[PDB]
Amino acid sequence: LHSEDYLTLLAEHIPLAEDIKGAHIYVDGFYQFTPQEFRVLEQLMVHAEHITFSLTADKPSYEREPHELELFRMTGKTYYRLHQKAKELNLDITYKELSGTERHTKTPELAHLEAQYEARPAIPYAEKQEALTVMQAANRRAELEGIAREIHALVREKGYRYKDVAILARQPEDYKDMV
Amino acid sequence: VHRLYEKELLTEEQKDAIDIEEIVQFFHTEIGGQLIGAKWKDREIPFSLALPAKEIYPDAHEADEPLLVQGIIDCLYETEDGLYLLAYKSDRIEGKFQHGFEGAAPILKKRYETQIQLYTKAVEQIAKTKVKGCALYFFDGGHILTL
Amino acid sequence: GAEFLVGRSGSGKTKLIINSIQDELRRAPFGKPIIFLVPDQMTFLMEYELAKTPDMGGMIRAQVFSFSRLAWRVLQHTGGMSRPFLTST
Amino acid sequence: SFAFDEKAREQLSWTYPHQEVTQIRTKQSVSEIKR
Ligand SMILES: Nc1ncnc2c1ncn2[C@@H]1O[C@H](COP(=O)(O)OP(=O)(O)NP(=O)(O)O)[C@@H](O)[C@H]1O
Ligand SMILES: [Mg+2]
Repeated sequence: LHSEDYLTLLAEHIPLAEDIKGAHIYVDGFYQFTPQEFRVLEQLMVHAEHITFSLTADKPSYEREPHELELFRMTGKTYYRLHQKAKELNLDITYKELSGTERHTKTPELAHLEAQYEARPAIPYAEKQEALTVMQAANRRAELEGIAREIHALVREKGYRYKDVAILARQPEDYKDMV
Repeated sequence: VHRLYEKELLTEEQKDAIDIEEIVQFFHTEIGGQLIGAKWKDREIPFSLALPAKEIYPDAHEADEPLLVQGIIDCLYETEDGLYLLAYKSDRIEGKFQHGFEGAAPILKKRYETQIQLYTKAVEQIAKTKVKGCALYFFDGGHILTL
Repeated sequence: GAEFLVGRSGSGKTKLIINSIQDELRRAPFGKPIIFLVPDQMTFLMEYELAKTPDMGGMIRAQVFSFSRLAWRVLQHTGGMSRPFLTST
Repeated sequence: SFAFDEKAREQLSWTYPHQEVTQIRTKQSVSEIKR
């Protein structure tokens, strides 16, 4: 059994399985699906009782795919295809959009960054700087030790715990050993 | 079983090695009889349970996050009186104990006591329904130990 | 039926789903199966979060699945697990 | 008597409150708890 035949085999046994029939299904965290995953998704759309697709996008349209330069290109395309197949199988469809921002209600700068990310031309931010910091390091070693000091400050003085902090890299291999 | 072999749920190698009598025997017993004659029943029930770190480790704190403990419950059935838990063990009993099962029974209870207490804590916490009784069916000798 | 929950990053979609499932666990701990389908590198996180209810402190009716893990359970029920599988190597 | 004597003293004797739980694995096995 090829390791990629699981999703295929799953898709053709879902109608056969009884437990699926009355199930509620929530899918989230995905940006896009492989066709092989999509087959599973539509099969769930058929034999499950209900299914909710959570997608990160801004008023995506189910009529046409996004323009390539659109921020929400991936998710937008996903929405278009998912909605298309939902209408294809005559599902009763319910749409809910979350206009409000709940994550950055506490902090303004990041809400400004999230909202004005794509915007052209971008509107400047006139308030004080506190929570958004751009940092320049002499090297990667200094970058890491620096962030170490900042984390230590953040846990000693600002009542953060270590679990609240996250370090991301585009090319982790550049940093892991030194981290 | 050849409905199962055909659908490849069990490999034919696994199929060849099965005491069919041992399987059937459980259903003759009174607890198994309760299972078949049950208002409600469910099998292979997976679960996740949060437990404060203090319980497993001393010095831990409430602010400190709970540990996650997962497991699979073999069987759960609901009679008119209450909700009961059921587990099966392919343990070896008849072969090597001086008092046989009665030598095994205190020891077996010990061997799975912690596990059962965790399982019961799971159903008790999550479903918020106390479980009346728990049963351990052993294939070897067909014995059923009540906990 | 289908429900398209859509919003920008920071909309609160994931917590909305977490809470939905939690409430549905409250209403009926033995109700019909609830499947939380997330990317493989996101299965544990959600498992933790769902488990963090003072009300229930865990889940039973509702599981977190990857596509692979879901395939494992449904195939355990439906069959076809007998054959060995091959790693990429 | 330097300006930062006090603060430096505070930092060098500082220990993380939740130090003890920084190594504790979150996910645990039912079999492992017995262990
Ligand atoms: N009602 C709420 N009020 C305030 N903060 C909230 C609320 N719901 C969720 N949050 C917080 O918002 C943050 C992100 O929530 P989340 O559910 O991931 O939104 P999201 O739509 O999934 N964003 P993303 O996953 O990046 O597309 C977390 O830190 C939550 O604790
Ligand atoms: Mg999310």
